[PDB]
Amino acid sequence: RIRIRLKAFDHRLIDQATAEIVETAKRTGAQVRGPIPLPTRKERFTVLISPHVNKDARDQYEIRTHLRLVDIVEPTEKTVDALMRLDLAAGVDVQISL
Amino acid sequence: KKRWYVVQAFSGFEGRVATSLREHIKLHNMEDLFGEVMVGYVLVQMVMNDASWHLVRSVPRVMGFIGGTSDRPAPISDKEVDAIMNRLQQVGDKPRPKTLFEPGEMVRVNDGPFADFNGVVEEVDYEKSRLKVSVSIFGRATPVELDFSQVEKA
Amino acid sequence: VPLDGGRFATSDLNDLYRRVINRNNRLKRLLDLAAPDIIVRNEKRMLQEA
Amino acid sequence: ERDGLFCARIFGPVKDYECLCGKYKRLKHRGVICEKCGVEVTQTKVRRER
DNA sequence: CCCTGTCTGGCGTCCTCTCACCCCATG
DNA sequence: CATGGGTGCGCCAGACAGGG
Repeated sequence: RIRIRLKAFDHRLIDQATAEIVETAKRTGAQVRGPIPLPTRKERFTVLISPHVNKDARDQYEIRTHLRLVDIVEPTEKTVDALMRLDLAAGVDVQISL
Repeated sequence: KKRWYVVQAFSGFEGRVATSLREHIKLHNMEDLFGEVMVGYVLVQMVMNDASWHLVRSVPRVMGFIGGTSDRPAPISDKEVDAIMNRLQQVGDKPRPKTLFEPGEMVRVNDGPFADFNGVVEEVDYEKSRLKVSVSIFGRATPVELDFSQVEKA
Repeated sequence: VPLDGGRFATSDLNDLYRRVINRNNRLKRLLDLAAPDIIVRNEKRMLQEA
Repeated sequence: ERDGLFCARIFGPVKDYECLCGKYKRLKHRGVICEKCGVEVTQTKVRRER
């Protein structure tokens, strides 16, 4: 009933953090849809490295941001507070749309 | 000419009082002395003879008329009778939850688990009657949808 | 507090306060959409007696 | 009741230092209004004087 | 106004020990 | 399931009429 869309840069972190966000829900709400991954946005910035001439030495960079969905089933007040108010993992965005 | 009067019944048996009143009229056949019966108070179109007064108070589960005195009870001092019907109909049709959370306006939450929290309405939906406002939970503004009445304009 | 069975044996003051609040809510409703004088005189009189 | 003869915000929490249900189940923040429901955060005899 | 009759209120011992039973009713 | 509305006590005493 409530879309839980959460974003973070590390994949071993965003996917660790999705294990407890349903463990704090299935303990009380006892019904979640399931962990849905989403296609990651890879932003590339390839740019020069020398402070002058030699525009042939560049270094390819990439910042990968990931997205996960769990889309919890039950809108019972107990479950609502156990997710909305209880947000964990600093450095991990989580945004909810009921 | 038949003027209106107010009858008090045992509150809860009011439809049965109205039916028994119509039946007592058609028993004691004073048909020219009663016009209607409107529905804890029962409105009666009536005239005032002491016979019809004893008739209405001999109807069962009826306490008595409500007026200035019990000798000559009082017709209808309309002060807000029309206002009653008007406001009842208006509310029944629809309420008046003025879109409190407007696009780009801070709001206040007093309902659900987000009660006692403030936030801003990033998006508004007048068609869906829902305001998109996020409430700083553990610092993280938790974008949640609240109704106009569920939140107050800040 | 309830009794052995479980039904709550309620005090008399809760009946008195609950009556006064029921009548006061009815009288406020008889101030918004409201109703004629005889109605609000009986309503305020029932509140006075309550 | 939410706001009845036996309220939470108007008087106090039934349980000692417990706000209401899921809020404050230890001894650190005695006073915060439970985000879920309007309620005071005090002892058990606080309602007897209020 | 000065006495006379009426009308309502206020009150009547202290400790204990069991028992029984606490709002229908219903569209 | 919500809510909604008897007729056996007797004295004292002072306030309220009621004559007087």
